[PDB]
Amino acid sequence: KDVTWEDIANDDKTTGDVLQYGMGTHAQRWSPLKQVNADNVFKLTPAWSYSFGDEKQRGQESQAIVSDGVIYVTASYSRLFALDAKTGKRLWTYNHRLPDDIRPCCDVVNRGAAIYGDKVFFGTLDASVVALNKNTGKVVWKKKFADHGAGYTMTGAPTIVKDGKTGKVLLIHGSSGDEFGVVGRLFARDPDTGEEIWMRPFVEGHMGRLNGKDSTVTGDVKAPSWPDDRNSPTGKVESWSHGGGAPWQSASFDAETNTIIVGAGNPGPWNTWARTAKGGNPHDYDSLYTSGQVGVDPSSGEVKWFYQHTPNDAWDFSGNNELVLFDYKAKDGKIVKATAHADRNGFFYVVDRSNGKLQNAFPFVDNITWASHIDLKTGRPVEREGQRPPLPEPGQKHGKAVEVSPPFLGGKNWNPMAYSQDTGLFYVPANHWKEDYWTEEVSYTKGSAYLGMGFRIKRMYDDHVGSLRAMDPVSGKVVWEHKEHLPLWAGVLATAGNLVFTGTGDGYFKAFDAKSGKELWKFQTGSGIVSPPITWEQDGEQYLGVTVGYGGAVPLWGGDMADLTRPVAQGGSFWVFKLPSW
Amino acid sequence: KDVTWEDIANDDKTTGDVLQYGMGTHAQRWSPLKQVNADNVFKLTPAWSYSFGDEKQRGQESQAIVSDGVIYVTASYSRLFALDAKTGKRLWTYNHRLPDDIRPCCDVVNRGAAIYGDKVFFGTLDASVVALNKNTGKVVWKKKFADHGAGYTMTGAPTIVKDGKTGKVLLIHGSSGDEFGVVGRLFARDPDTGEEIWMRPFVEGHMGRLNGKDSTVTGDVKAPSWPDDRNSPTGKVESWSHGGGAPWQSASFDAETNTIIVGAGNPGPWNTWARTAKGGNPHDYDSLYTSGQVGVDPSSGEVKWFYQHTPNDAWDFSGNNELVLFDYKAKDGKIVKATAHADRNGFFYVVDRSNGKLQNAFPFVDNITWASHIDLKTGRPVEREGQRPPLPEPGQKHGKAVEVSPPFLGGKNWNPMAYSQDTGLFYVPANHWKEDYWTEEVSYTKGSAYLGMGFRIKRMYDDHVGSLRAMDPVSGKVVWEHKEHLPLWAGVLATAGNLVFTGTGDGYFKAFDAKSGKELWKFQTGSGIVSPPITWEQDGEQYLGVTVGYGGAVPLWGGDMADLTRPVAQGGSFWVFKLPSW
Ligand SMILES: O=C(O)c1cc(C(=O)O)c2c(n1)C(=O)C(=O)c1cc(C(=O)O)[nH]c1-2
Ligand SMILES: O=C(O)c1cc(C(=O)O)c2c(n1)C(=O)C(=O)c1cc(C(=O)O)[nH]c1-2
Ligand SMILES: [Ca+2]
Ligand SMILES: [Ca+2]
Ligand SMILES: [Ca+2]
Ligand SMILES: [Ca+2]
Repeated sequence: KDVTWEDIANDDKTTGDVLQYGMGTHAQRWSPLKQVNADNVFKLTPAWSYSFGDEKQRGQESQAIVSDGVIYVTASYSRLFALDAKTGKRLWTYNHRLPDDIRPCCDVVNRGAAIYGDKVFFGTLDASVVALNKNTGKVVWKKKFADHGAGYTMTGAPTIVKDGKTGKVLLIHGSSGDEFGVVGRLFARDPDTGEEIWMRPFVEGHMGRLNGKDSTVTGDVKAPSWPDDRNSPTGKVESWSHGGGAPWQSASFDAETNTIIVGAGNPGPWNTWARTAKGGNPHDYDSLYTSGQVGVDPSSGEVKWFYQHTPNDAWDFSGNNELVLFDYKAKDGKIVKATAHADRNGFFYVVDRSNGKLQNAFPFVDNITWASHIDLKTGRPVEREGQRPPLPEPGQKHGKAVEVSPPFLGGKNWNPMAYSQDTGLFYVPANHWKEDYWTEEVSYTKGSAYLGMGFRIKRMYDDHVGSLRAMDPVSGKVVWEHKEHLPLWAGVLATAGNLVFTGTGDGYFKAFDAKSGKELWKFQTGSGIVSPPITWEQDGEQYLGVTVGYGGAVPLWGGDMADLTRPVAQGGSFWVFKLPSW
Repeated sequence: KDVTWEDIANDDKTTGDVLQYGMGTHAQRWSPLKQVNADNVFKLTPAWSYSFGDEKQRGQESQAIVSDGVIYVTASYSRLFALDAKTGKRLWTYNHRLPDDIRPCCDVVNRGAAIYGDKVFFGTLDASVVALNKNTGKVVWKKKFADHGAGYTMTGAPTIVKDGKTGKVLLIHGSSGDEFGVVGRLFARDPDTGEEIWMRPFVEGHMGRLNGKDSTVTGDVKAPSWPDDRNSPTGKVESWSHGGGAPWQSASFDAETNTIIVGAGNPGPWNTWARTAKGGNPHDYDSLYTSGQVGVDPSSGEVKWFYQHTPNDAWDFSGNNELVLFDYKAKDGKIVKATAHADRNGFFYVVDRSNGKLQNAFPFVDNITWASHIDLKTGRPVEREGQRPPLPEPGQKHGKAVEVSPPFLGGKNWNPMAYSQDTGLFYVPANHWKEDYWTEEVSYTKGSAYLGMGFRIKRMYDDHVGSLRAMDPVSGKVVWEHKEHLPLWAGVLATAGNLVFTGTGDGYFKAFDAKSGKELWKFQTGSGIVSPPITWEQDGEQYLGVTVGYGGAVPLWGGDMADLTRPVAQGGSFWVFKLPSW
């Protein structure tokens, strides 16, 4: 029974393995383990550490995968290490040869692998997907799906899913490069051959694929949501061919409706005026299928439903953060099967997963300015006056700067949130900060960044940046807050030991009490932590795993925040923690 | 009063700080701490780690030093780190700018800093000595003492001395470069200005310096132990200008007699025939002042005595391993104030530190092929029949191969031994291995290696390479042995808790019982360990620390042992360990 569909399907229930990004199909980041709890945490201790070496460091975002005592882990610069759960012995490794003309936007990171049958899977920075035998380090198949030289890569974990209609098992993966003016795409593949079953673009009017040849087209062909141009070949504006909406994070899956649930990324160029008719109003010129959660049909890759989070993303509020399936108990009576999401744009969304109908929406980060709230009968944010920054005055190649919050780095970025089955709360790794944003000149050039805006990131408050927050999904309340001097960039994990775990920027692994927020335990690993920890049972013992090594976007795009973070050291390791055997 | 001569001189007794390489002027690597002992050692646990980062890894050989609350540690590629001893937080860093064309022979490593007054001191890879303010890392002075382009470097810890006659405090340091054809030199400098007080060459007939002016000649001017050459401009064979005997490790210091006791390295080239008269006998052409232990006068830099380990070192048995100072209770009767040494050539020596006379010699490794024993009245090896390899028969471009053991890597390399004041034993980090050796052509070419020989290192035994042995210095017996699969390439620490500590090439920091040799405790750190561990007490707690990050000579010169070692991960980091509070 070596990695079957039901092992995957049951994966949030079985404490002795971890088979995918999220610790379940619902991506709840929850575990029923209680060996480690709030009265004995004070004793947690490192069991062993593995260093990735090779003189290759930079950000380490990977969530590890454990199956039958082998941790499968990914490292920067497209590597995969297979390790003995109990000792930290190395079993095998794979190194991808990386061309010299790669261009990932926000550091050479990788977020995980998937296991199915006897194979291990992961995406690579030159835009490929590789399959390896879980026992050997032997490559079984490789497919390169896009031109890296034009801006594509892959940084996110792939997932496995089963079509409840056709019976087939699929490998689901996304793509990356909104910043480079790429057309984002979603894909399905055959696990044993890596052959393209289906391909689906997420900018409105683009041509999708099915069993090898073209199929249908995403929405209307005329593409009413993007501005027309009766001079260019397409009739549409240039941005239309460089639109964006790339799903650079991972899917989530619901067996009960036979639906894939995935986020779409920000549209291209950043500038709202490249995607609005001259003269014109950026209010209903939505850049259809960008910066929202998309419901997808497993059998054909056609769009089932869609709930957009920033109708005309002027700010790069990339709206593809993760979707956790929970049971929403309205506010009195009706349990609703829902999606939950803590977006880049500062608000928390409760969406009906049966059809993408908004149920509750509210802020999770303090002083928001681009929007006052989300108008519930309409599903649309109610913006503020100067928040789409104005075009330059005649003669100026830069326009007037406006103070926005949150900044493009967001209220929360990809690092992921956990759901607690016992307390009902979502534990969100958020940040408090803002920026100056201003318009510049916009034009597309293959292999170049395609923003069209200028920016600077800066503090919001004097005493802190990172904000661990316990949010109640029905009332929209902050049950508790833990504050930190550096930003927060690690995932969170919740357990039936009444514990919350995460890592910080200055290198500690920490444990928090899940009802009150009190700091109970920390350990200094030696580099800032930017990944999601996991936990598991092994031959009767509770284990914790965290990947260590600072990186990601802050160092390269953070502004003041790059400066704060200059003294954090680089690293590259995996660490396993547990209770002393003696 | 911050770090005075009296702090340094009582350095072996003060459990509170660590001020120099060897944890005392006698280099014993002995601690009277007993908090951690043979009955409670199984609870020892990591306290914190620090990552060196910079994407700069390779071999990490440093001995940390401690005082007030701060750890000063050295890293690969010339870098110095000051760390808070309780927390591991970084206080300051100093990165030396290195040129692109340095040429260390045996990896980019450093063995430690020294300390005196308000200053820290260390050698750099472009052959310089640097002085840093202790409280911050600003540079006070820095002296480039030789040319790196011609092959000089520095890798060994400097040390601090007080000349008893003159009252003056000196900074003592050596040089490195025997494989490139250099004149090995020892230097004494003023601690506050960096100013050369004296310079002594360890090749016979070369000129010294005293107060910036030429002083005296080492030994006889005519250098009779080096072959003559009418028709040469110097009067001597070419190799006398490139003769070696560099003091690449560190001094020991005896205040009772006022003597600086150090090792001199191997002669250059390895080829015995370039240091023998055409058609003469390698015997008595000695290659004076190479591969032995030297007693030197701190006042003038002059040689007081010399004991040769290998007289015409044909094997690169670099004869400068550490010298420990101890009291030798003869065999029966006498207490001799002695030197203790475990040579690269595989013989342990015991010598009288007042006059350089041989008291005893026996083998600490098992299958020595180059010499039968050491003749106790003569002081000389009794060499075997064809163990200096023969020249190429006329027309050949390499001579025939002979099997030698130990090989140039040694029975013991630099990785120092330790002594137990309780048990009376030496704990040596030895290895069993051997090689095929043969002759090639020899020619000097500035900035390029000067061997004149071919070689191939090979295992001796199928079940183990590394051999951790407890040696009795009065009878010559191996009282206990512990065996390891990979080479042994770290230092040893000995304590009053009945314990000896060391690190292995597969990444374990280990504890053994000192009286019987049993492994009691082990922790997996992530990469191979190649540094000497220390210990110190702070706020009633006993800390252990160790530098981690595999490297050194094996992965480059090791041959079959370069391939055994291939899958051991690089790293770079410091680790501190302690007993659990509860
Ligand atoms: O739209 C994109 O196509 C794209 C890709 C990624 C990435 O692939 O990691 C980043 C982003 N977006 C992005 O906006 C960004 O702020 C972000 C930060 C991180 C990071 O790993 O810390 N990844 C990315
Ligand atoms: O003769 C020299 O001048 C020289 C220096 C060093 C060095 O400086 O590290 C090595 C050697 N010798 C040496 O023989 C060699 O065996 C060696 C091993 C190592 C080590 O760090 O791994 N260095 C040295
Ligand atoms: Ca599971
Ligand atoms: Ca983006
Ligand atoms: Ca001391
Ligand atoms: Ca040498």
